[PDB]
Amino acid sequence: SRWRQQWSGPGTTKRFPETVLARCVKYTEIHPEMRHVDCQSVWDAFKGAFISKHPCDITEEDYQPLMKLGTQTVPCNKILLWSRIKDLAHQFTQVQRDMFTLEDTLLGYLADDLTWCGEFATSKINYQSCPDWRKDCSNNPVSVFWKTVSRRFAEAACDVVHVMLDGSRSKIFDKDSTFGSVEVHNLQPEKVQTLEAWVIHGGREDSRDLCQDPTIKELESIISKRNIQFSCKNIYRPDKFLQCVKNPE
Ligand SMILES: NC(=O)c1ccc[n+]([C@@H]2S[C@H](COP(=O)(O)OP(=O)(O)OC[C@H]3O[C@@H](n4cnc5c(N)ncnc54)[C@H](O)[C@@H]3O)[C@@H](O)[C@H]2O)c1
Repeated sequence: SRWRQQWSGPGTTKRFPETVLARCVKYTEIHPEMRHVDCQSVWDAFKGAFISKHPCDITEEDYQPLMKLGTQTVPCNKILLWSRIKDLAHQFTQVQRDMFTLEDTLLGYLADDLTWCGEFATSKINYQSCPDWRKDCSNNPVSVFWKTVSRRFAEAACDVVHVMLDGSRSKIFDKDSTFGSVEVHNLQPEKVQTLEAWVIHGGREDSRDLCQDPTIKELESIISKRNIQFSCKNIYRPDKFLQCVKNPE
């Protein structure tokens, strides 16, 4: 458009509509329980959330239509959260197939690793640039999507929730993360009894107990205040943790 400003973030991912549709079909092919879903309606509601809208004023209410159509019941006691250890978290749920990350749900599978935005009063997707959360604005279509769906996934969890955390990082638990700033605060104390952390070892540092780390202690404190118990395990050898998950016989 004639009035469209430059943003600092990458533009909408190449072939976005077509990638979303193909993913919706693919997901429902592999997951027979979701075949009631009309993928054209799914796309049309996703689109309705952000096109013709200034992409610094996107709200949770904008995505409500998408949320309704994406309604999915996962077994609430088989939930895996994670923070900066994507590869191992999803390798885990590929093998232990009764456990679920957000990206194993429909809505999460669709949006995984994609960028998108539009512009006020146009029907056009902006392929040139999109708002960066830091340099531009926080209420952008991508950020608002993930905080909305991450809240609802956490709200649905029950009994024992597991979180996988990256032990090679400087801040093993990080307040400024989806886990740290959305999910820990929206687990329901009525439904959830325990949050169990799995700290995955790697990188340079020599082998020590990482459940004694200052960020883990901070985490323990944050969740205790919410009246939910905390547990923590070291996973020293990720290599052999998958081997005995995938072949316990
Ligand atoms: N808001 C988002 O941009 C976003 C994007 C993708 C996924 N998610 C949420 S975060 C949650 C787990 O991640 P986290 O707890 O570490 O939260 P985060 O905000 O630190 O990470 C989210 C995203 O940041 C992105 N990112 C991380 N590091 C970099 C980086 N160094 N350069 C560019 N992008 C980066 C990457 O796409 C990652 O998936 C995941 O399951 C989803 O529910 C949020």
